[PDB]
Amino acid sequence: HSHGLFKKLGIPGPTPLPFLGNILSYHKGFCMFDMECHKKYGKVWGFYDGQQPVLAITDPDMIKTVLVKECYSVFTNRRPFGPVGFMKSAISIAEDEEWKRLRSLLSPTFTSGKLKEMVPIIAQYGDVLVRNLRREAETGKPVTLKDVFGAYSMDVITSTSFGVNIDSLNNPQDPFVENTKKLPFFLSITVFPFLIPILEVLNICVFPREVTNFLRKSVKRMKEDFLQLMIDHKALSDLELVAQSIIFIFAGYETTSSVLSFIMYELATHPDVQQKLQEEIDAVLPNKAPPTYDTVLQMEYLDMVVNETLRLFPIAMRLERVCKKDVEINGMFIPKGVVVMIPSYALHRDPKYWTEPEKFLPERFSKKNKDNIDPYIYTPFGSGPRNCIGMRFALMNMKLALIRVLQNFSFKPCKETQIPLKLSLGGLLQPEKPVVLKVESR
Amino acid sequence: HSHGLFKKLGIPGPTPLPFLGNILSYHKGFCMFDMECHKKYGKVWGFYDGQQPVLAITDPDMIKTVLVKECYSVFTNRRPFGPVGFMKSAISIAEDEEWKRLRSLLSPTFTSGKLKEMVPIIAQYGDVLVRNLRREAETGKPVTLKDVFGAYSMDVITSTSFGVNIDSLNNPQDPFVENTKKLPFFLSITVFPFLIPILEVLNICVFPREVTNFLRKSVKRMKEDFLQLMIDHKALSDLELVAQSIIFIFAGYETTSSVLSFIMYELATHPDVQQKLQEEIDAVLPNKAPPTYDTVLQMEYLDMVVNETLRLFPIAMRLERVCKKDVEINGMFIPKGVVVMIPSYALHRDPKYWTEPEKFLPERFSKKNKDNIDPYIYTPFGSGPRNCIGMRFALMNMKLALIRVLQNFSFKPCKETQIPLKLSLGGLLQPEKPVVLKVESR
Ligand code: HEM
Ligand code: HEM
Repeated sequence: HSHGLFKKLGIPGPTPLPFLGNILSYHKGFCMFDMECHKKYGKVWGFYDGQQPVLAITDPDMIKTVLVKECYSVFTNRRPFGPVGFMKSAISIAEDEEWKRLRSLLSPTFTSGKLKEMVPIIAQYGDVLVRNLRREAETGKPVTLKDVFGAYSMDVITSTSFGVNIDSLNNPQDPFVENTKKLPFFLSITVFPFLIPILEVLNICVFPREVTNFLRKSVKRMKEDFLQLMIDHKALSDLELVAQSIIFIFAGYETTSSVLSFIMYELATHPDVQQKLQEEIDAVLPNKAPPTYDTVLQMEYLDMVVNETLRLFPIAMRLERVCKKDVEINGMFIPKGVVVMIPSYALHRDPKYWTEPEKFLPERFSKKNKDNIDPYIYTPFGSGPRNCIGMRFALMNMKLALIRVLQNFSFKPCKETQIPLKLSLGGLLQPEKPVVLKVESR
Repeated sequence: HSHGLFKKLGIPGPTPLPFLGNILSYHKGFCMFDMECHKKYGKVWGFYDGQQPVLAITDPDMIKTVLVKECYSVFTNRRPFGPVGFMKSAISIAEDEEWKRLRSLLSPTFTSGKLKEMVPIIAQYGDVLVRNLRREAETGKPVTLKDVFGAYSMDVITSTSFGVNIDSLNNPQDPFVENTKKLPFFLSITVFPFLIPILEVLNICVFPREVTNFLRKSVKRMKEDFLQLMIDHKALSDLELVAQSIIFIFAGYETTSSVLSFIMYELATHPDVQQKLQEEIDAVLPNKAPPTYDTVLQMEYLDMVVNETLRLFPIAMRLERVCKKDVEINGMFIPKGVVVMIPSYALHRDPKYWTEPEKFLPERFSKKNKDNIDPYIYTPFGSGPRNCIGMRFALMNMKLALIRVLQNFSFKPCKETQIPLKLSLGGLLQPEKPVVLKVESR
């Protein structure tokens, strides 16, 4: 029974229930649970995911110790979760020297240079995006952003990772769109993690095996974008190749479509921001010119908008590292096996660092005020050697979509639209109700 | 499915069955399974304990790489087994830096110096041993060695680890003898290791919890022999103290009584060895003199006898290390998570290194022939930084018993006695039928 651990270390925290730990307190969302705990306990506090002790830390210096300085030595790995199957080879799930190998093997794939060659191809789908939107916009009818954005981000990730060029909203039949489209239980495997090994020997996997096979076969026909870069330490393997691609599609799809939805909601409810953004796009790109790599990096306000949205909606919600060994960081003892958690969502809406945390104010990120922003408070992409390897790609992909979408259209709230936007209470950062706006042509 | 692993590495081995792996081949004893595999596959071979791949290695240079050179870096830990509970803190079960701490904290307790202070107290029980034996011997009746030896080794371990002086064969009521005396399922948790975490969260433990409590309480009344040495890196803890003692009693009891039984069986079936041993004891210790520390270390033949018995009956049977990371030792790749196993029993009865391996011949260990004996073939106490920490104590304890027993008695086979001795087919090196001999007074 490890439920005495925090009270044995003098660390405050909500009293756990037996077996359950604190998970019942997730009933309002664990983001709301983190903020509440931050408010009532201060800088450090402990709670239990079933029998798993989790130490929340909010000190910026502690966060850097954990994310940067002591990462290879102590805090290398995320929380084991599963059942996972062959996806244990995925970089985001791999541990210690295996993760190190995959990070070293995958780093050159996510440089500025490979992104600059990807901008022309991902631009092709900005243009389909505008057409499908123009259609759903000419309907005069409120549009579901997650359906045109979910089609776009889909369209992008497949061609950048396998070169397959499809319009998911209009060729909804290509087996590659089919397979890729397919991708309550979480609640249970946190209070019953002793059951993960059972699901593992039963071939049970949270990733649909029905699909996975399709991919490993699609890789072999390509064996003679992301796939080539990997095909072209010790070298990667065939099945390893597939696990990494699967992680990329998940990352490319649900993050991008969700964030874009969040962006457009903020732009619709702040018309002045939307206009100012469009004026910047129109000045850098006269007469609806084609977005390019070098152009995107000149749009400061566009950058300020994405950053402030990511402040309000950091889709990772929490960063986590498992403590591999007894250690004493910044003046407190962390025992082996505790999960150290950085509550980014709560840190991004903390009044200690943010005046009016709940308002959407891109100027917090202006060249004037950006300097006052602590990189271990504001961590939408994490930090240290295990940060979001696709951060530059994600921002380019979102920005290229935003540019082309705003060059052609404006976004107003509908009688439908949920204002204020509410967040889903699940385990993913997404709107409760889908975002829908009036889209007018410029 | 990891059942293709060995055939994927080019490593021969018996074809596994699904889920079961090779465990059905344990039906004749896994010692017999190791010898058979050694005979049909050669120096290296792989098999599966359910889904756990095990690589058997017999090359002396490979064995040293695994046991000595690469121990801290790769092969630090034994196979996880359980459910274990608080006994995960026991040194023999602990892993990586925790094991390192306990090994460093326990090493000074097992020196020559602490043994020399223990010889007088453990001598007191050689004398009870002779009395209870004399009684069971004056019965004229065949004697069950494991009952007088099991009482002695019991009597020794309790006073050397808690100072409690009892005659287990005649004060069979003292709560300390009671509790300590109390200490099919193995078959199941090797083909269902995915069930160990379940038994863990159910407080289920292979070590009777009914007992364990008694001990941790007996430690606190002593908190104000082994216990003091520990009470008297980072310092040890109270519960940690108890887990280590429990390991010592298991080690002190079943190893010593079993080996002594094996010894006396060999001495009874080789009267010339027994006599020659008694002549040595009588010359070093005239007129049934008291065995002492310095005296024991002068009895070369006594030493040769124990060593040859340990060759025939190495109670550990196998040494094991888990491979912590992909490595390539002595010209072959070992993947992470494989259990590397040294089949000591089979290596001790291999004709490559042993002329007439099945005969009991103490002269193999004579100062003449001892030099030709490879320390990575003959490994009754293992090797490297994780070897048997109580080896010197075990040999002294056995030898002091043997000396006093042979000074007073001789041991002949009975109509009962099982000749040839057969080995139990369980998971412990012990006689099938208990050893019983005629014991005559000298
Ligand atoms: C707005 C979009 C995205 C955001 C906000 C985001 C954020 C994050 C965060 C916060 C982490 C954990 C970092 C940490 O623990 O310190 C992470 C990990 C990761 N991200 Fe992203 N991500 C995004 C999109 C992407 C995309 C599009 C890809 C690839 C196509 C990607 C690839 C990864 C990988 C592979 C990891 C695990 C890295 C490792 O363990 O070495 N991400 N991301
Ligand atoms: C004839 C008697 C004994 C024999 C043949 C024996 C043999 C062994 C062997 C073969 C190992 C594993 C070594 C390896 O993996 O390299 C071992 C481990 C160990 N032995 Fe013994 N043993 C005996 C008695 C004892 C006694 C009496 C004690 C203590 C009271 C003891 C304490 C230990 C411990 C604590 C370990 C685990 C060490 C670690 O993991 O650091 N042994 N023993």
